[PDB]
Amino acid sequence: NVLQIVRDHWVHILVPVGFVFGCYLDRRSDEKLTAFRNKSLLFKRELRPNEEVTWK
Amino acid sequence: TMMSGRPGRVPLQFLPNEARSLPPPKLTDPRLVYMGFLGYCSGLIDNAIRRRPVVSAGLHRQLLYVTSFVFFGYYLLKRQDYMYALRDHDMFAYVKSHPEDFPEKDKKTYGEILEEFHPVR
Amino acid sequence: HVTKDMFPGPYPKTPEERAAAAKKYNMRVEDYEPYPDDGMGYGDYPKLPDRSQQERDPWYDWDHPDLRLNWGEPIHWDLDMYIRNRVDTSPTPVSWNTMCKHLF
Amino acid sequence: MNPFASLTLTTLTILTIPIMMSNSNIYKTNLYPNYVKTTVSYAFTLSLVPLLMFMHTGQEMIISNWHWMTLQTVELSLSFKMDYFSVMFIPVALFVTWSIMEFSMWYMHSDPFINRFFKYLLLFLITMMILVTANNLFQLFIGWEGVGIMSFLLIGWWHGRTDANTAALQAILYNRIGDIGFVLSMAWFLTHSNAWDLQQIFMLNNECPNMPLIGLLLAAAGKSAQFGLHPWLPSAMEGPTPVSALLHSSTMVVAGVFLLIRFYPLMETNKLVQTMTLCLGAITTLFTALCAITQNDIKKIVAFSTSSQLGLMMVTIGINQPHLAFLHI
Amino acid sequence: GSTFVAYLPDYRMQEWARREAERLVKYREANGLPLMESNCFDPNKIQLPEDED
Amino acid sequence: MLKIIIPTTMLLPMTWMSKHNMIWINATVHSLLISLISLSLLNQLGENSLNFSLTFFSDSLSAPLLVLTTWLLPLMLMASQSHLSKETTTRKKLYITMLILLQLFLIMTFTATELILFYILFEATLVPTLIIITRWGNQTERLNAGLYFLFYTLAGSLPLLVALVYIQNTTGSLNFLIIHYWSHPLSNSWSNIFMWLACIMAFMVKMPLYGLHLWLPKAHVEAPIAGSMVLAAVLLKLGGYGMMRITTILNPLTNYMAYPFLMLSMWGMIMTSSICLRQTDLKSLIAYSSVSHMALVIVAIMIQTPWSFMGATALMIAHGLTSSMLFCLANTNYERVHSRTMILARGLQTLLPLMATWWLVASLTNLALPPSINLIGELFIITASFSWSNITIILMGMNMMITALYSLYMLITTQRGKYTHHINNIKPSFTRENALMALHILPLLLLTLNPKMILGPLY
Amino acid sequence: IRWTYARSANIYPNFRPTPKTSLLGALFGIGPLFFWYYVFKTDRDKKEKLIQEGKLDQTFNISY
Amino acid sequence: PDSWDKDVYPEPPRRTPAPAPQTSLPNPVTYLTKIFDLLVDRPVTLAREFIEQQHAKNRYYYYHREFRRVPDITECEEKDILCMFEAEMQWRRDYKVDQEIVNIIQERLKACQQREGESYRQNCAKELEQFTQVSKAFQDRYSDLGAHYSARKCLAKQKQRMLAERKAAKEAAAA
Amino acid sequence: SSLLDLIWLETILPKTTSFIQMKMSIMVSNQKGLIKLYFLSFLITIMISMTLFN
Ligand SMILES: CCCCCCCCCCCCCCCCC[C@@H](O)O[C@H](CO[C@H](O)CCCCCCCCCCCCCCC)COP(=O)(O)OCC[N+](C)(C)C
Ligand SMILES: CCCCCCCCCCCCCCCCC[C@@H](O)O[C@H](CO[C@H](O)CCCCCCCCCCCCCCC)COP(=O)(O)OCC[N+](C)(C)C
Ligand SMILES: CCCCCCCC/C=C\CCCCCCCC(=O)O[C@H](COC(=O)CCCCCCC/C=C/CCCCCCCC)COP(=O)(O)OCCN
Repeated sequence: NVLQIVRDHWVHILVPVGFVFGCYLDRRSDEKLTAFRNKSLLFKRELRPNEEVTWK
Repeated sequence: TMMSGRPGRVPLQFLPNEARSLPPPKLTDPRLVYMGFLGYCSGLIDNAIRRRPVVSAGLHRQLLYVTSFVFFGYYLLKRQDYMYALRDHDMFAYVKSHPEDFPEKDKKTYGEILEEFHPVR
Repeated sequence: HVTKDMFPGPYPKTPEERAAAAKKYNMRVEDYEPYPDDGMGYGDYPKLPDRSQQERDPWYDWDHPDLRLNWGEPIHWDLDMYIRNRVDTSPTPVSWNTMCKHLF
Repeated sequence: MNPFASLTLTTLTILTIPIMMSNSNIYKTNLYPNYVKTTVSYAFTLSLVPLLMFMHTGQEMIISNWHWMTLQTVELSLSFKMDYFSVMFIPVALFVTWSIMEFSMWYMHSDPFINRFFKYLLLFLITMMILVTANNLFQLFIGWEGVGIMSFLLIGWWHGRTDANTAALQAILYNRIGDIGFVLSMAWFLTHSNAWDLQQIFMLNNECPNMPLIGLLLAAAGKSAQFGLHPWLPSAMEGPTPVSALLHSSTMVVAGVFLLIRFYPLMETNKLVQTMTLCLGAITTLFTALCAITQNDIKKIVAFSTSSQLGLMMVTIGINQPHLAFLHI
Repeated sequence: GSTFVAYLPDYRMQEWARREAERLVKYREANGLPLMESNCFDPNKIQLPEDED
Repeated sequence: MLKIIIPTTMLLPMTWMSKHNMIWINATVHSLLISLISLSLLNQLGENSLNFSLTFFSDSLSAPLLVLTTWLLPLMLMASQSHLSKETTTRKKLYITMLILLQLFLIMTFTATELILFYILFEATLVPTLIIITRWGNQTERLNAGLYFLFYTLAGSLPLLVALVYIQNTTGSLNFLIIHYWSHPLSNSWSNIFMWLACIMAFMVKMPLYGLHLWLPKAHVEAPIAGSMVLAAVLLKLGGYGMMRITTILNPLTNYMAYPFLMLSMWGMIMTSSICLRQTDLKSLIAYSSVSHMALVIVAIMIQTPWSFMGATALMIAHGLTSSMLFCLANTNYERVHSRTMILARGLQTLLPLMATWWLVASLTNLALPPSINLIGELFIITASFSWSNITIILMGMNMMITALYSLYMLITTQRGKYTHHINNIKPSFTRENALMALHILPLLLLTLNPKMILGPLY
Repeated sequence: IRWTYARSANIYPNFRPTPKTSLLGALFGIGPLFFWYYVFKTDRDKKEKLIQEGKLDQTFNISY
Repeated sequence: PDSWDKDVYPEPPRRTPAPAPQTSLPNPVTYLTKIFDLLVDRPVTLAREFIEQQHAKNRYYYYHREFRRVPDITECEEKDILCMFEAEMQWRRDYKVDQEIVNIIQERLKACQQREGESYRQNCAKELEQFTQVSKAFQDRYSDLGAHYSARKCLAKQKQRMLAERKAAKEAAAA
Repeated sequence: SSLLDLIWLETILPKTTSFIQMKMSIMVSNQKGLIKLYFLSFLITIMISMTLFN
């Protein structure tokens, strides 16, 4: 029954929601370490006409 | 370090005026979130001690706990950031003003450095 | 469901404690002989003969036929040595010294 | 093209099918022993063809199909050697196992767990196949330990009997004593010739030192029941008669002699190890024959006969005639 | 998960190392170069301390 | 890595807000999902590492241990599901909370790119273990075992804090990358000798080394099934893992400072293997077996050769799985027997055949049978030690023989023979126990197909 | 139960340090360690001396 | 097959004799080969042709990654962490490539040994010489570095070897 | 099993520590509560610190 199983099965979304939250946190933490993007002495590459960043 | 006797210090000021020249911590700072979590834990423990429904006894009390913890955490973070900024500023100024005690190291290349080799056998 | 007195204790010097220990282990008083009071911690555990467990009466109606044991007797300190799966001391048709001499 | 490799792999593959089917429905009926016997007979008839092609041409080949892993400069791959020794010993073992299984279909008709018995026999046959056709020392060790475990499981077939468990543990003990020397030889070969493969081992060791050959001889003595570690073979007669007829009579007990045969290019280059193995073979064959001269249990007499024959083929290895030892096997 | 681990993309660069070794060996065999060089780094860039003892 | 840490944290609110009759289902399902997600760390590269952030980094050494740690928890829940039937809801939720906290602390410990954070979580993983041992234990000796486990670890680990802080003050950083890149040789002096001892003893006490192993039998015997499994599977690998990480700074001192520990381990493996032969207990026997294997791992780590490191990693993973399975089997026997004595119940193969084949497979794996990863690690370690010195083969072979002897003794005494007559409560095995042991054993026979995933960074 | 208790948990409370027990403990717990240390130290010293002299023929010793 | 290069995996021309039946007895080998071909090779060949023609309808490519050269550890500052990192990664890649080179030589040696049969001691002198040279070079390069090997340790070993050989050469010249 | 693992290894590290700490605790905590002895010890330590650390 809708709105009744929710009162008993609302806890099953906790881990998936936390997993998505952790993926978002990992991406956000990665966004702060872009101090050498496309500047490494080995992977230095000229940008394509329609790329702004080498990696996200 | 002992910055107690640092010149030009107001005896009983939590945040000096120059501390306003630094970026304030964001309201979504992880440390502020930790203060909020500590407040929620305090509320849950209070509910448990008084023998009340732990998760849903007093919502206003838990909200007040969280808000007070967040407030104190924000101001404490501001003071901590100001103090660390002061430490770094004094360090850099003293290094600049005493070049004799901090000489520039003669940069060297691994090609002309002899390090002993200890084989593993 | 075992009282503290049933557990083994220190080496008994007085004959009264010796008799009490012998009664505890379900054996006769003058048939009970503990290990000598040396440094090792045998305590008041009876020194049963070094007789193995393969040469017990194989036709007797034991409670544990494979181990050749009866429910409740004192158990040899080295039972895991003599379980018919390991060292046994069955008498041999030829003497031990002569066997060693011949093989060497 | 060149059906030699295809058929030589196919015999070992078809030998595995009943093991896969052991969880199917046919395992729960009385049709399983006939199924296993027919599978073994078909495998023998299929393996008879590479023998004919080798006889006609002189065919030799090694197959390295699956590359297991590389450790820096060493490669371990599932490589089979299909030389004269393997291509000739496969049909004999398959024929003997076929006859033994047909005999067991009559000897063990009253055993409730007969299907499990046939499955164990097939597992032993598969492991011996692995040991015989192995090309690198690691696969040889896999077969070496598998045959030992199968012998342990089949000796103690009757779990109620205490003597069966005692004999199984004794056989495991002596086989581990042999495995000590086997592991020593494996470690020496890897650390000096930088390869567990037989090809690189044969090239890189023109004058093989004493230690690896000593380890190989110790392992062969352990598994072939020589004088130092003989009693496990006579005491392994606590198992069912077919097990003693197949495992501890003619196939499994010749694994050490086969190991010494396989490393014959290195045995020739050393004179001390040849002397030691000749002496070991002579003393063990005389001792086991003398013990058998007065025995009263028939299976004991045949076991000591097997031990004497193994000593004789070890002597044959001692006088530098490995091929004659293979023929005697 | 077993299938995922089995088909894991080769990030360890096992095939890449094999291809590079193949190219290096072919080039050094074609021109007569002595395969592996006993010196990992060229002596010219390396500077030694003169003992004069 | 937060995609692993956050769901493990969220496991707590799920457990606390679940229904009174559905905690086990939710915990098991979501722990299995977490393990599936954590399986992705196995894709390491031949270059440095998977540097996620400034705080967490993953190597090809941390990945197998992390996967094993994430995989263990569902098995712990399945093993603990039986003896907690007559327990109140709050205490069951507290038990699951302790298990989740232990998993989270181990997960944060294994990556821990900074050594001080590694030490903090390494010591933090102790409190839930001590609570589990001393609270949910049957025997009256659980208090003594808990005290021994606390103090043996803490006395060894306390000098490590001073050593690490001193290393930070002199070197300037305790980040593992900087430590590895800026490593310098250690001069042979008394101060360096004592710094070596402080940095080594804290990990050598946990594996443990022979002579400091007195806490392991007590902790393993008196703990519940979940505590025994986590102790024998993951908590022992903390020392070994720590040693590999911290060994780099020490050279070249180790070359001569490893002699006492090498002798102690190469003799203690023989001593404990011999001890396993004459034992009146099952869990104690398995604990001594774990001690022997960890002594072998100690020798491998102290040798400091590539093959030694690969063999060490393989042995850690294999022994963790094998000992967890053995403790599971012992607990299953003890629940029906209620005695925990090897010779009290005999001939169980007649009554429980599937349990018998599980026993056989576990004993074969413990026996280091090829081509299982147990023998892969064993053989790699033996070859490395032979390269170190040709005489180690004697000790290694004797250890192998005694290991086979006591493993088959354990199998035979409890499985073969005539059944005990005065026991009539041997109920048929449930589906839970069979599933638990199947899930214990199948990963081993799957990993033997792809050993490169568990061979460490020096592969 | 009595046998198991006497074998496992009743050994230390009945232990006394005497010439015999002390000598047996010292020997059986110290002698093997120093014996093996001396043996391995001698072997490794000989091996390192041979390596320093260069007369060992360490060819093809790639994996270690 | 063109899957592997022939120059890096050399193979002799593999000359084979001709059938010269001395008797009129029909050898079972030829009959067995014919029946095996007819009832085995044909279905396998047809299945493979079907699979290959299925592949040809959907064709796509994958490329081999090329790595730029970066300054070695020899031209690296004392504490420049970035250049040290780049040089260390380059050294690790070179180590892997050299390991695969040794693997190539070992594979060729084993193939030579098994192919030549009973005269392997004579016909495979060249492969043994190549393996000896490559093994000596590899041992001089990366042997005895230790479990925690690094570019700095290899450079130090090279420096020590060069010191020893320079001293030996000076002693020989001044003798 | 018995002589080394269960007797001497226990005697050396854990049991010796337990005995030593028990004896020292018994020594330290056994004060009759009399302030006469307390103040005599105070005078003794005052004299010791005055004449030693200067
Ligand atoms: C009941 C009687 C039997 C019935 C069953 C009949 C069927 C028989 C089959 C049983 C075994 C037969 C052997 C056949 C093996 C073929 C598959 C094998 O070749 O694949 C392996 C691959 O398998 C996986 O690698 C092994 C599984 C991974 C192990 C992870 C365990 C799962 C996670 C659970 C928790 C982990 C706990 C421990 C953490 C460390 C090897 O991979 P590789 O040869 O290179 O190449 C793969 C293809 N490439 C080239 C594209 C890459
Ligand atoms: C009990 C369970 C096991 C626990 C762990 C045991 C392992 C810890 C043991 C420590 C290992 C050895 C410690 C010191 C090794 C250095 C070598 C030294 O011992 O030998 C001679 C040293 O001479 C003497 O040994 C001096 C030390 C004597 C005092 C130390 C106590 C010796 C016995 C006590 C051992 C107790 C260990 C357990 C404590 C509870 C060499 O003389 P020298 O070449 O000039 O000095 C070399 C060092 N230099 C280069 C820095 C100068
Ligand atoms: C299961 C229980 C095991 C207990 C293990 C406890 C022993 C651990 C080893 C000793 C730990 C203490 C060492 C201190 C930490 C190292 C820090 C350091 O390196 O600083 C040194 C200082 O070294 C020290 O101060 C060490 C003093 C030792 C005091 C504590 C002694 C502990 C017991 C000693 C014997 C134990 C050795 C064997 C233990 C075996 C296990 C029982 C450098 O001195 P500098 O001032 O920088 O000099 C430079 C200018 N020349």
